[PDB]
Amino acid sequence: APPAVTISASYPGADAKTVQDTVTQVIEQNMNGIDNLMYMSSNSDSTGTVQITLTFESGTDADIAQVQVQNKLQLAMPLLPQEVQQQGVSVEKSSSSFLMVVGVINTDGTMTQEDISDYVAANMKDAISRTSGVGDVQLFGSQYAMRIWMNPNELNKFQLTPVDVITAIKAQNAQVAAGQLGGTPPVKGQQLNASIIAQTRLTSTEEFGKILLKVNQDGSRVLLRDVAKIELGGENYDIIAEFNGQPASGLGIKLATGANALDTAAAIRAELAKMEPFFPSGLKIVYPYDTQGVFMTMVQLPAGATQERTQKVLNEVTHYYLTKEKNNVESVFAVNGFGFAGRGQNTGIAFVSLKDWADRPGEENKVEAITMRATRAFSQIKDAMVFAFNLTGFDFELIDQAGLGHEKLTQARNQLLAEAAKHPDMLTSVRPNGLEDTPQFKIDIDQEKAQALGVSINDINTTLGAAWGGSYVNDFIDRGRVKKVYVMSEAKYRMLPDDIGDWYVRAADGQMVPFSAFSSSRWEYGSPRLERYNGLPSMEILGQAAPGKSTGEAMELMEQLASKLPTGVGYDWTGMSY
Amino acid sequence: APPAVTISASYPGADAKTVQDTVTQVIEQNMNGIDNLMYMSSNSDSTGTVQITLTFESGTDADIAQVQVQNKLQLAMPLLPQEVQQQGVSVEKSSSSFLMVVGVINTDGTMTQEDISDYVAANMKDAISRTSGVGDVQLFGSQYAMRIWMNPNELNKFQLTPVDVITAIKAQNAQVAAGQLGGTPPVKGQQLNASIIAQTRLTSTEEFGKILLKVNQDGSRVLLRDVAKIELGGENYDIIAEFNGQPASGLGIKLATGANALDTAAAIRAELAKMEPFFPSGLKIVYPYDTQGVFMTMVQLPAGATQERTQKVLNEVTHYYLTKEKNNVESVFAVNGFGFAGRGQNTGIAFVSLKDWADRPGEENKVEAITMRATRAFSQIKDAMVFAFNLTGFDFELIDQAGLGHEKLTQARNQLLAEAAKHPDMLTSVRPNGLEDTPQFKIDIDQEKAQALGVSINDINTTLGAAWGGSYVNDFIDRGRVKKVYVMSEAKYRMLPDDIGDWYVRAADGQMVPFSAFSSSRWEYGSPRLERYNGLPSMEILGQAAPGKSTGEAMELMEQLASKLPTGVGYDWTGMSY
Amino acid sequence: APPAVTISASYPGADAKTVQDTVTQVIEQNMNGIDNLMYMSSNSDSTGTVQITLTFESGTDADIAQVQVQNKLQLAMPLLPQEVQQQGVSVEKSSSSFLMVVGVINTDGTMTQEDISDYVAANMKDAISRTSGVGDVQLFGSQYAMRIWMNPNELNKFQLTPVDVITAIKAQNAQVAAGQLGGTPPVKGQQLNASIIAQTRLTSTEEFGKILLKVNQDGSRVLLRDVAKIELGGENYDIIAEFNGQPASGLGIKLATGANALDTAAAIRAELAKMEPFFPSGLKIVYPYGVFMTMVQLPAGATQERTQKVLNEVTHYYLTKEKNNVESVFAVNGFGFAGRGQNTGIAFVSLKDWADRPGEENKVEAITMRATRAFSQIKDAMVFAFGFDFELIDQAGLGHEKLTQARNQLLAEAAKHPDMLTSVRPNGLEDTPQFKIDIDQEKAQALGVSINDINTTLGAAWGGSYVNDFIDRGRVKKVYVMSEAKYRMLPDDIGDWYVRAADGQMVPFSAFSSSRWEYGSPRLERYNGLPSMEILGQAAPGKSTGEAMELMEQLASKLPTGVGYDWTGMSY
Amino acid sequence: SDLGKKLLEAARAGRDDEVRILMANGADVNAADVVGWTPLHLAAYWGHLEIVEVLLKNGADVNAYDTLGSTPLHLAAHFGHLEIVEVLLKNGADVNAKDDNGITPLHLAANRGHLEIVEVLLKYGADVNAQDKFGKTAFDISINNGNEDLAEILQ
Ligand SMILES: C[C@H]1COc2c(N3CCN(C)CC3)c(F)cc3c(=O)c(C(=O)O)cn1c23
Repeated sequence: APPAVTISASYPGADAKTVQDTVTQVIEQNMNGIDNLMYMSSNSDSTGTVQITLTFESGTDADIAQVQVQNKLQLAMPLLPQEVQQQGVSVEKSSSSFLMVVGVINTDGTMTQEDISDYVAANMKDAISRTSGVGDVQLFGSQYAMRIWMNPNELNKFQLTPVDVITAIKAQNAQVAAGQLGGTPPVKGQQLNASIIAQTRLTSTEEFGKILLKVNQDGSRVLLRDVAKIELGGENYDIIAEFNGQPASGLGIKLATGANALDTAAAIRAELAKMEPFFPSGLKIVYPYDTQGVFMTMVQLPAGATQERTQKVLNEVTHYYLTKEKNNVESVFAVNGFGFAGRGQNTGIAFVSLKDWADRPGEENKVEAITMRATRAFSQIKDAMVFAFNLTGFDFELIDQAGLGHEKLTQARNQLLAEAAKHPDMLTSVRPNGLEDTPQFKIDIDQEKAQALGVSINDINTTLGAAWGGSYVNDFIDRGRVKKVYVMSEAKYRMLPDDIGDWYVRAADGQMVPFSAFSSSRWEYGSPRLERYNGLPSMEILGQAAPGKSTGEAMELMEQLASKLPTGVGYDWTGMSY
Repeated sequence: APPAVTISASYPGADAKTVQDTVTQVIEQNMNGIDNLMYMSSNSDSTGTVQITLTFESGTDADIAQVQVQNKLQLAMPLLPQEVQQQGVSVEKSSSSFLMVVGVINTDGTMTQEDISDYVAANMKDAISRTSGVGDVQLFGSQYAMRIWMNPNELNKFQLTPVDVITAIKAQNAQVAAGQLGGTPPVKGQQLNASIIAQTRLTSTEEFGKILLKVNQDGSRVLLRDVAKIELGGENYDIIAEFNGQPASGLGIKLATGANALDTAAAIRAELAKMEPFFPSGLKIVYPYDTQGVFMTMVQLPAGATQERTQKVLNEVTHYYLTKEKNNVESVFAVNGFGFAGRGQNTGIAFVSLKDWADRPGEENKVEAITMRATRAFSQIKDAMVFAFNLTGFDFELIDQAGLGHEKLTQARNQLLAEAAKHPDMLTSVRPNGLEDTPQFKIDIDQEKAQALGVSINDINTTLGAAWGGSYVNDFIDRGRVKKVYVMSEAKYRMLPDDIGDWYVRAADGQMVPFSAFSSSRWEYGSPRLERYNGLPSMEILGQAAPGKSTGEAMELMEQLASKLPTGVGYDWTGMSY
Repeated sequence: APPAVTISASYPGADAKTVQDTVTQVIEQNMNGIDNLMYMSSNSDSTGTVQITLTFESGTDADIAQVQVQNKLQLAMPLLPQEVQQQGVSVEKSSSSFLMVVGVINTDGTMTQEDISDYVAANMKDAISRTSGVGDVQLFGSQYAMRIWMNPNELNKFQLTPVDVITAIKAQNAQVAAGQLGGTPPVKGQQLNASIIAQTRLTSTEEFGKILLKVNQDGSRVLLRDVAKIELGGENYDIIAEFNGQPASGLGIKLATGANALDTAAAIRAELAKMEPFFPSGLKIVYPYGVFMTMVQLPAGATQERTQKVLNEVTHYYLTKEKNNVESVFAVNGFGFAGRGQNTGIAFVSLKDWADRPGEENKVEAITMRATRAFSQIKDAMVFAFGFDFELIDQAGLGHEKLTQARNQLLAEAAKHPDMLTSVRPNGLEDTPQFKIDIDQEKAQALGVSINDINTTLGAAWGGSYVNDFIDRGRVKKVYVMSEAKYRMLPDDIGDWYVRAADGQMVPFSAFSSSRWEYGSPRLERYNGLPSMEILGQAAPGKSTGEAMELMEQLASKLPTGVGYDWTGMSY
Repeated sequence: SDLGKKLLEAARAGRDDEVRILMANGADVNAADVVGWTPLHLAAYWGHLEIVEVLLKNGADVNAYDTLGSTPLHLAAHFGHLEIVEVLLKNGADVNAKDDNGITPLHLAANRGHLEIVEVLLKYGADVNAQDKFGKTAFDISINNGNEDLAEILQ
């Protein structure tokens, strides 16, 4: 196991290339002068997420490795966009596998999936994250935020725009340093000394609805609730969890590099015991995964597959264990939106815990046989890569070494994949590891029409970005905890391309201008996940050697096939082939 | 002893809750990925200060712990407010006690307490800071800052607000990068190369005084000295010191964890010798605390106590050693505004130095007996904790486990104290370690009236904050050294509630609007210091066992009455109870 | 050899005092709580560059020091100006050695040093930094930067200022997050989910040239190329590297502690041998450093061009009269030691194998003696081919002007004892003429001209401004806005730069500013946090060093009040 | 001139014996550097009185001005070199010389509070009503600087 350090940033509402060229490349260009560095890979997906992974030689002091990487990241922190820094860039040194999974359900059905997710993040996640030996904690859900769901019809009715909503929230949901009376240095002999308390951060949906946006000239008030629905809601709605079909949430805990698995797992149970007596009624802790006893089932769909389509594949997987393998399976913890290879709408993962070793006599009831039948049952699922494993091949990287561009690296990958198909004697199931380009909406802002109308570019980009992608504004206090405040359009008005024309921006002269008046759009394709290897654009390709022939022969054939690709395309071996 | 790391941040003019809800919680929520962390505690005070103390397991490398905490906070820096960042945060490994104290007095009397403090900061602190094994340097005083003491009556006469003052100071106290003439790339045949010098930072009150704020319609000009008094003064006026009852400043020297005690000390003494030849006339270095021979005297008053009352307790303590133990006490270095625990307008400390051991003969004159007699003499000072000690109960933390709030946690704390008072056969001196709530001045900005008059909220919050709390604008050069510029109201106009209405803010139509038009105020009770333990709101409770019973029974009892506390109130042991 | 740590920062377009009082001091004030620190010294110079060097006790872990130093610096990053944070503040162990210096030229003469440097940055530097056993790598130049060379005459013609050009670039060279169609949470049953793509980074000079600055009230449009010249250039032009008279770039490669030198040297040459098939036509790799150097330093105020003519005469001398011995002459215009600038330079000479250098006249000593004697008669330029360390401290806030007078008092007294002291001289630079311009606030406010508009107009045009990033052939690179050289050379060019007031009228710089000549330092030194001036020297023949040091201590004991001293370097 | 450059650097550094040999060797008394500063300029700027005297005896232009219109009397009045201001005025320096900003030596002395120099300048006929390019006299400088001692000298 080679020690690895991972950098993870987030950019809400950002596409893969926007994330790549404002966050990923900036961080990568400063990742030199780091000792015992073997290679470095990164993913920038349309989730608004970047995950740079830095792998080191065996024996490298993971503590020191983290400091060096973190220390080089500081060179790029001021260069990153403000919206990225506000999410909190993280560097962590952990294994990529899960040590265990802590599940949380509500036996009384008193709490929705969202409610359970927020309680775990607000009352449970931090104490587990600070526990020694815990490298990374993945929440299966998202902490609540103050969600402002804007209505563009009502916003246009009062000559308002998401910019005005954002400005009002920063002004009225503020924490003010107001000073004192009788503060030092005082007039000699002062007796009264009291702190001055001015605006405090709002704490409820009722308070956020009270936020005064404007006073009409006739005297009536237009509040935030008059142009928006205000509710507690998750920071994002991309990770849902189920335990035996019932609503649940949990934390995926990976072990820190070099820590003890038994001692850290025991320290986590001790910390969970400190919070159980103060749970709300109905809440309960369950342990669906503990590291034979267990295995996982990875579900990966094509790019562009929604959370709806992924839930049905997960439903078939959970149905298989609950019906056909019910004599051996105790629980199934299904997670939609989070997967083995990361996080995305088109991925999923099922944690399966078998019943006791004693009540599964016979070899066909053992872990390999159960996973063996499971994958065979999942063989014929359409448009889905569904396999189960307990936990030969090669790891191939196709690099754009002459700045050819993403589209030409795709063709160079297809030409290599086609030539690998004509050699079944040597190469078996050569396929890419990433995602395929999907349709995307390309909108063009006419600078001349914007300037001719008096509509500023910042007003345009803020309106479009906040309504259609969501904008993190500031913080608020929810039951004594600091949480985020997000501003976004109500789902109703950000679903179809015609909804773009329903969004208005106020010009300098005061007239509302519809988004259709200064923009144009067309369909095009673009990557939902851009890969990079050692700083340059890459496309990971994986396969295994044919029956009986060693890996060095398959690698030698792959090297020969790859040298016939167009000029500027190179290659390198990573992971298990390094 | 378990190594501990403390984080220090400050927010000028901010109250306890503002500080906690904007700085403390944000830092605490990012203290994950830290190895070998036992527990975490924090304080957020009405001085505008946070101190988060992270205690690590025994045998932990304090260097690694500090590095890991330093790097985590670096990532959380963009999540903190600009005002806290401009103050600079500190992460320090060190013990709680001082290694030595370097006092500085002025025999000539040409330098007051304020000037002595500025000299030690501007000419001694930084060099002592870089010395071998000195972890924490505490200045008993404040470095000078360019103090702008605004007058609200003059500002209203020229239709100006503190926003205009802060804007003009940033514009006319600037260090401008202006490039070069004949710089690269140059036209060929160029024979001249010279740096362009635009505006340089100001160096004197005279320069700040002629900062042009605005020119009137009749040609007359309004300078900064026409609306304010321009003087040199401390960044803060919180801490002042005295050596044998005469004006003094000094440096509190803490040993960095793991450093040698003596060889450090000699290095401080070595660097001090390099400074003495260039002292002004009258300045002299005295050594009031050198670690038998010395002891300390703690003075703690309840919250809501001013420096005047604290100074009264200090004089009584100083007068005791200088009169009734003059045969034994060589000198007394007393500080007000700084106690052993931390900072506070209600706290103080006195470093007592004895005469040579040989000159005090017998058991009656050694540090043990002298501290016993002193504590006995100070025990009847009313409304003050005064103890004397050189260099065994329990340490209890009451935890808010279910988002109850500060007020509900206070009632639960009082409930546990009342029940512990009914067992004098078991626990005695059951007391909270923190502070009680004090009257504070809640002021509400009416948003509707502010918008009807056309008065910006940020103009209102800046006018209120900068005047009554102070505002760090930018830096200037005082005798070749970078120092701060502070904007604040003159004492006169920020002492009692009626003065709130004396402050005017300019509306969009140029009209001056008094604070009384859009505000309303009331007295209420809030906390001057908010405690947290392991990320959750907490209240430290101290105590000990009754005569002739082991703390185990004592501890066991405390656990039992904590069980009868209201729903959502937890508990935890810390300190030497852990 | 005592370990050391170097903090390097950059403030583009800043004068020496500007960098010291906004960067150097703030960092020095935060160097507290660092273990095993012997002393600290720093430079702040003409070019907006500071290098704070903290040297540590012998036996101190250089890695622990580097981490301890950078942690305290990073926590002080919010206290430095935004322009300094953008350029990056590096903290690298000054464990100097340079395993080898690799040069890159092109035989066809079809590439500028800017063109070559960009290739090395994009195609070589990273793959070299990844080869077995290499440490830090410094490139002789920079990658491409989108250079906007403004013209104030056309800018004034359309009532535009550099502020408008910077505003336009940030608006029209932006990578904006725009969200999704049918994104979570959706209306249940939604089928369409596509990412919204709005503005992307510009990628070419053509796309920057079509940035819309404004449209007149008649139909005409004015674009960025209408008021500026666009080109792919370098980020700064303070260095001009040459190899045998040809434009050059390359890498300086240091070895990572614990690795082997013969190993890594062969691993680098093998990694370079693989790249040659991928080189454009004519790109060759040289190894410019049986070697020696030649220093070039012109009077104060000399230009980069005048330093080049002297460096060309030096390169010519070695390639002509020493053609039997000299193999290569790598000339660096703008870099020397004790100070970088337009009036300084250095030349690195590589000679043929000693096995083919028969005769004592062909040994390096006889080559430098001959070179130094021929360079003796170079008009208005010092050119040499090829003790104790004293620091005079400002101990009572006296100032630079008085600390110079105290230095001259010690230097004069030291010349009174040539029997014990010889070659007592300052190591730093002398005060040079500088162009002080005074903004009149009353006239600016009377005319309605914003102070920020003034200081940005002046600074961006005359010093350059790093606006934002762009994508050049798939790589993130910088965008710089600056005046075309023709309009930022001489004081009369100031009157050509116009700022726009609130009422819309263009106000020239001459209307609200005054200018004078004065003297200031192009390189301010500091020792242990206080202003300093380094003084070198040596004992006279027949005298021990400690004999000379005590006389210096005696002479320093009579300097004006508030002036102290310390021993550093090899005298510590 | 090669000698003129050695004279400028010697006058800049206050080397009176090197300046004397350069004068006897025929160096240009009025050699100017790139900014337009003569040896009298730098000796007046750096307060080298006898270098100012030796230069004037050998025919130095007392009223030479640089590329921005500043005379040696300007620099001497600006930097508190009282004795040099007197010998310049005695050798016929223009007391009312203006630079390109219309700024007179009286303005420079008033700006820095060189009161002794202000009296010597007005004794030699300095126009106290002299305005610069912004219309500010030496009296306006005293009011803006808050220098009351100067404000009563000018009355
Ligand atoms: C920063 C300095 C470091 O020293 C340099 C060299 N060395 C001289 C011989 N040894 C002392 C080894 C180091 C060198 F050969 C070339 C260059 C060079 O081209 C260069 C540049 O910016 O273009 C800058 N530098 C160089």
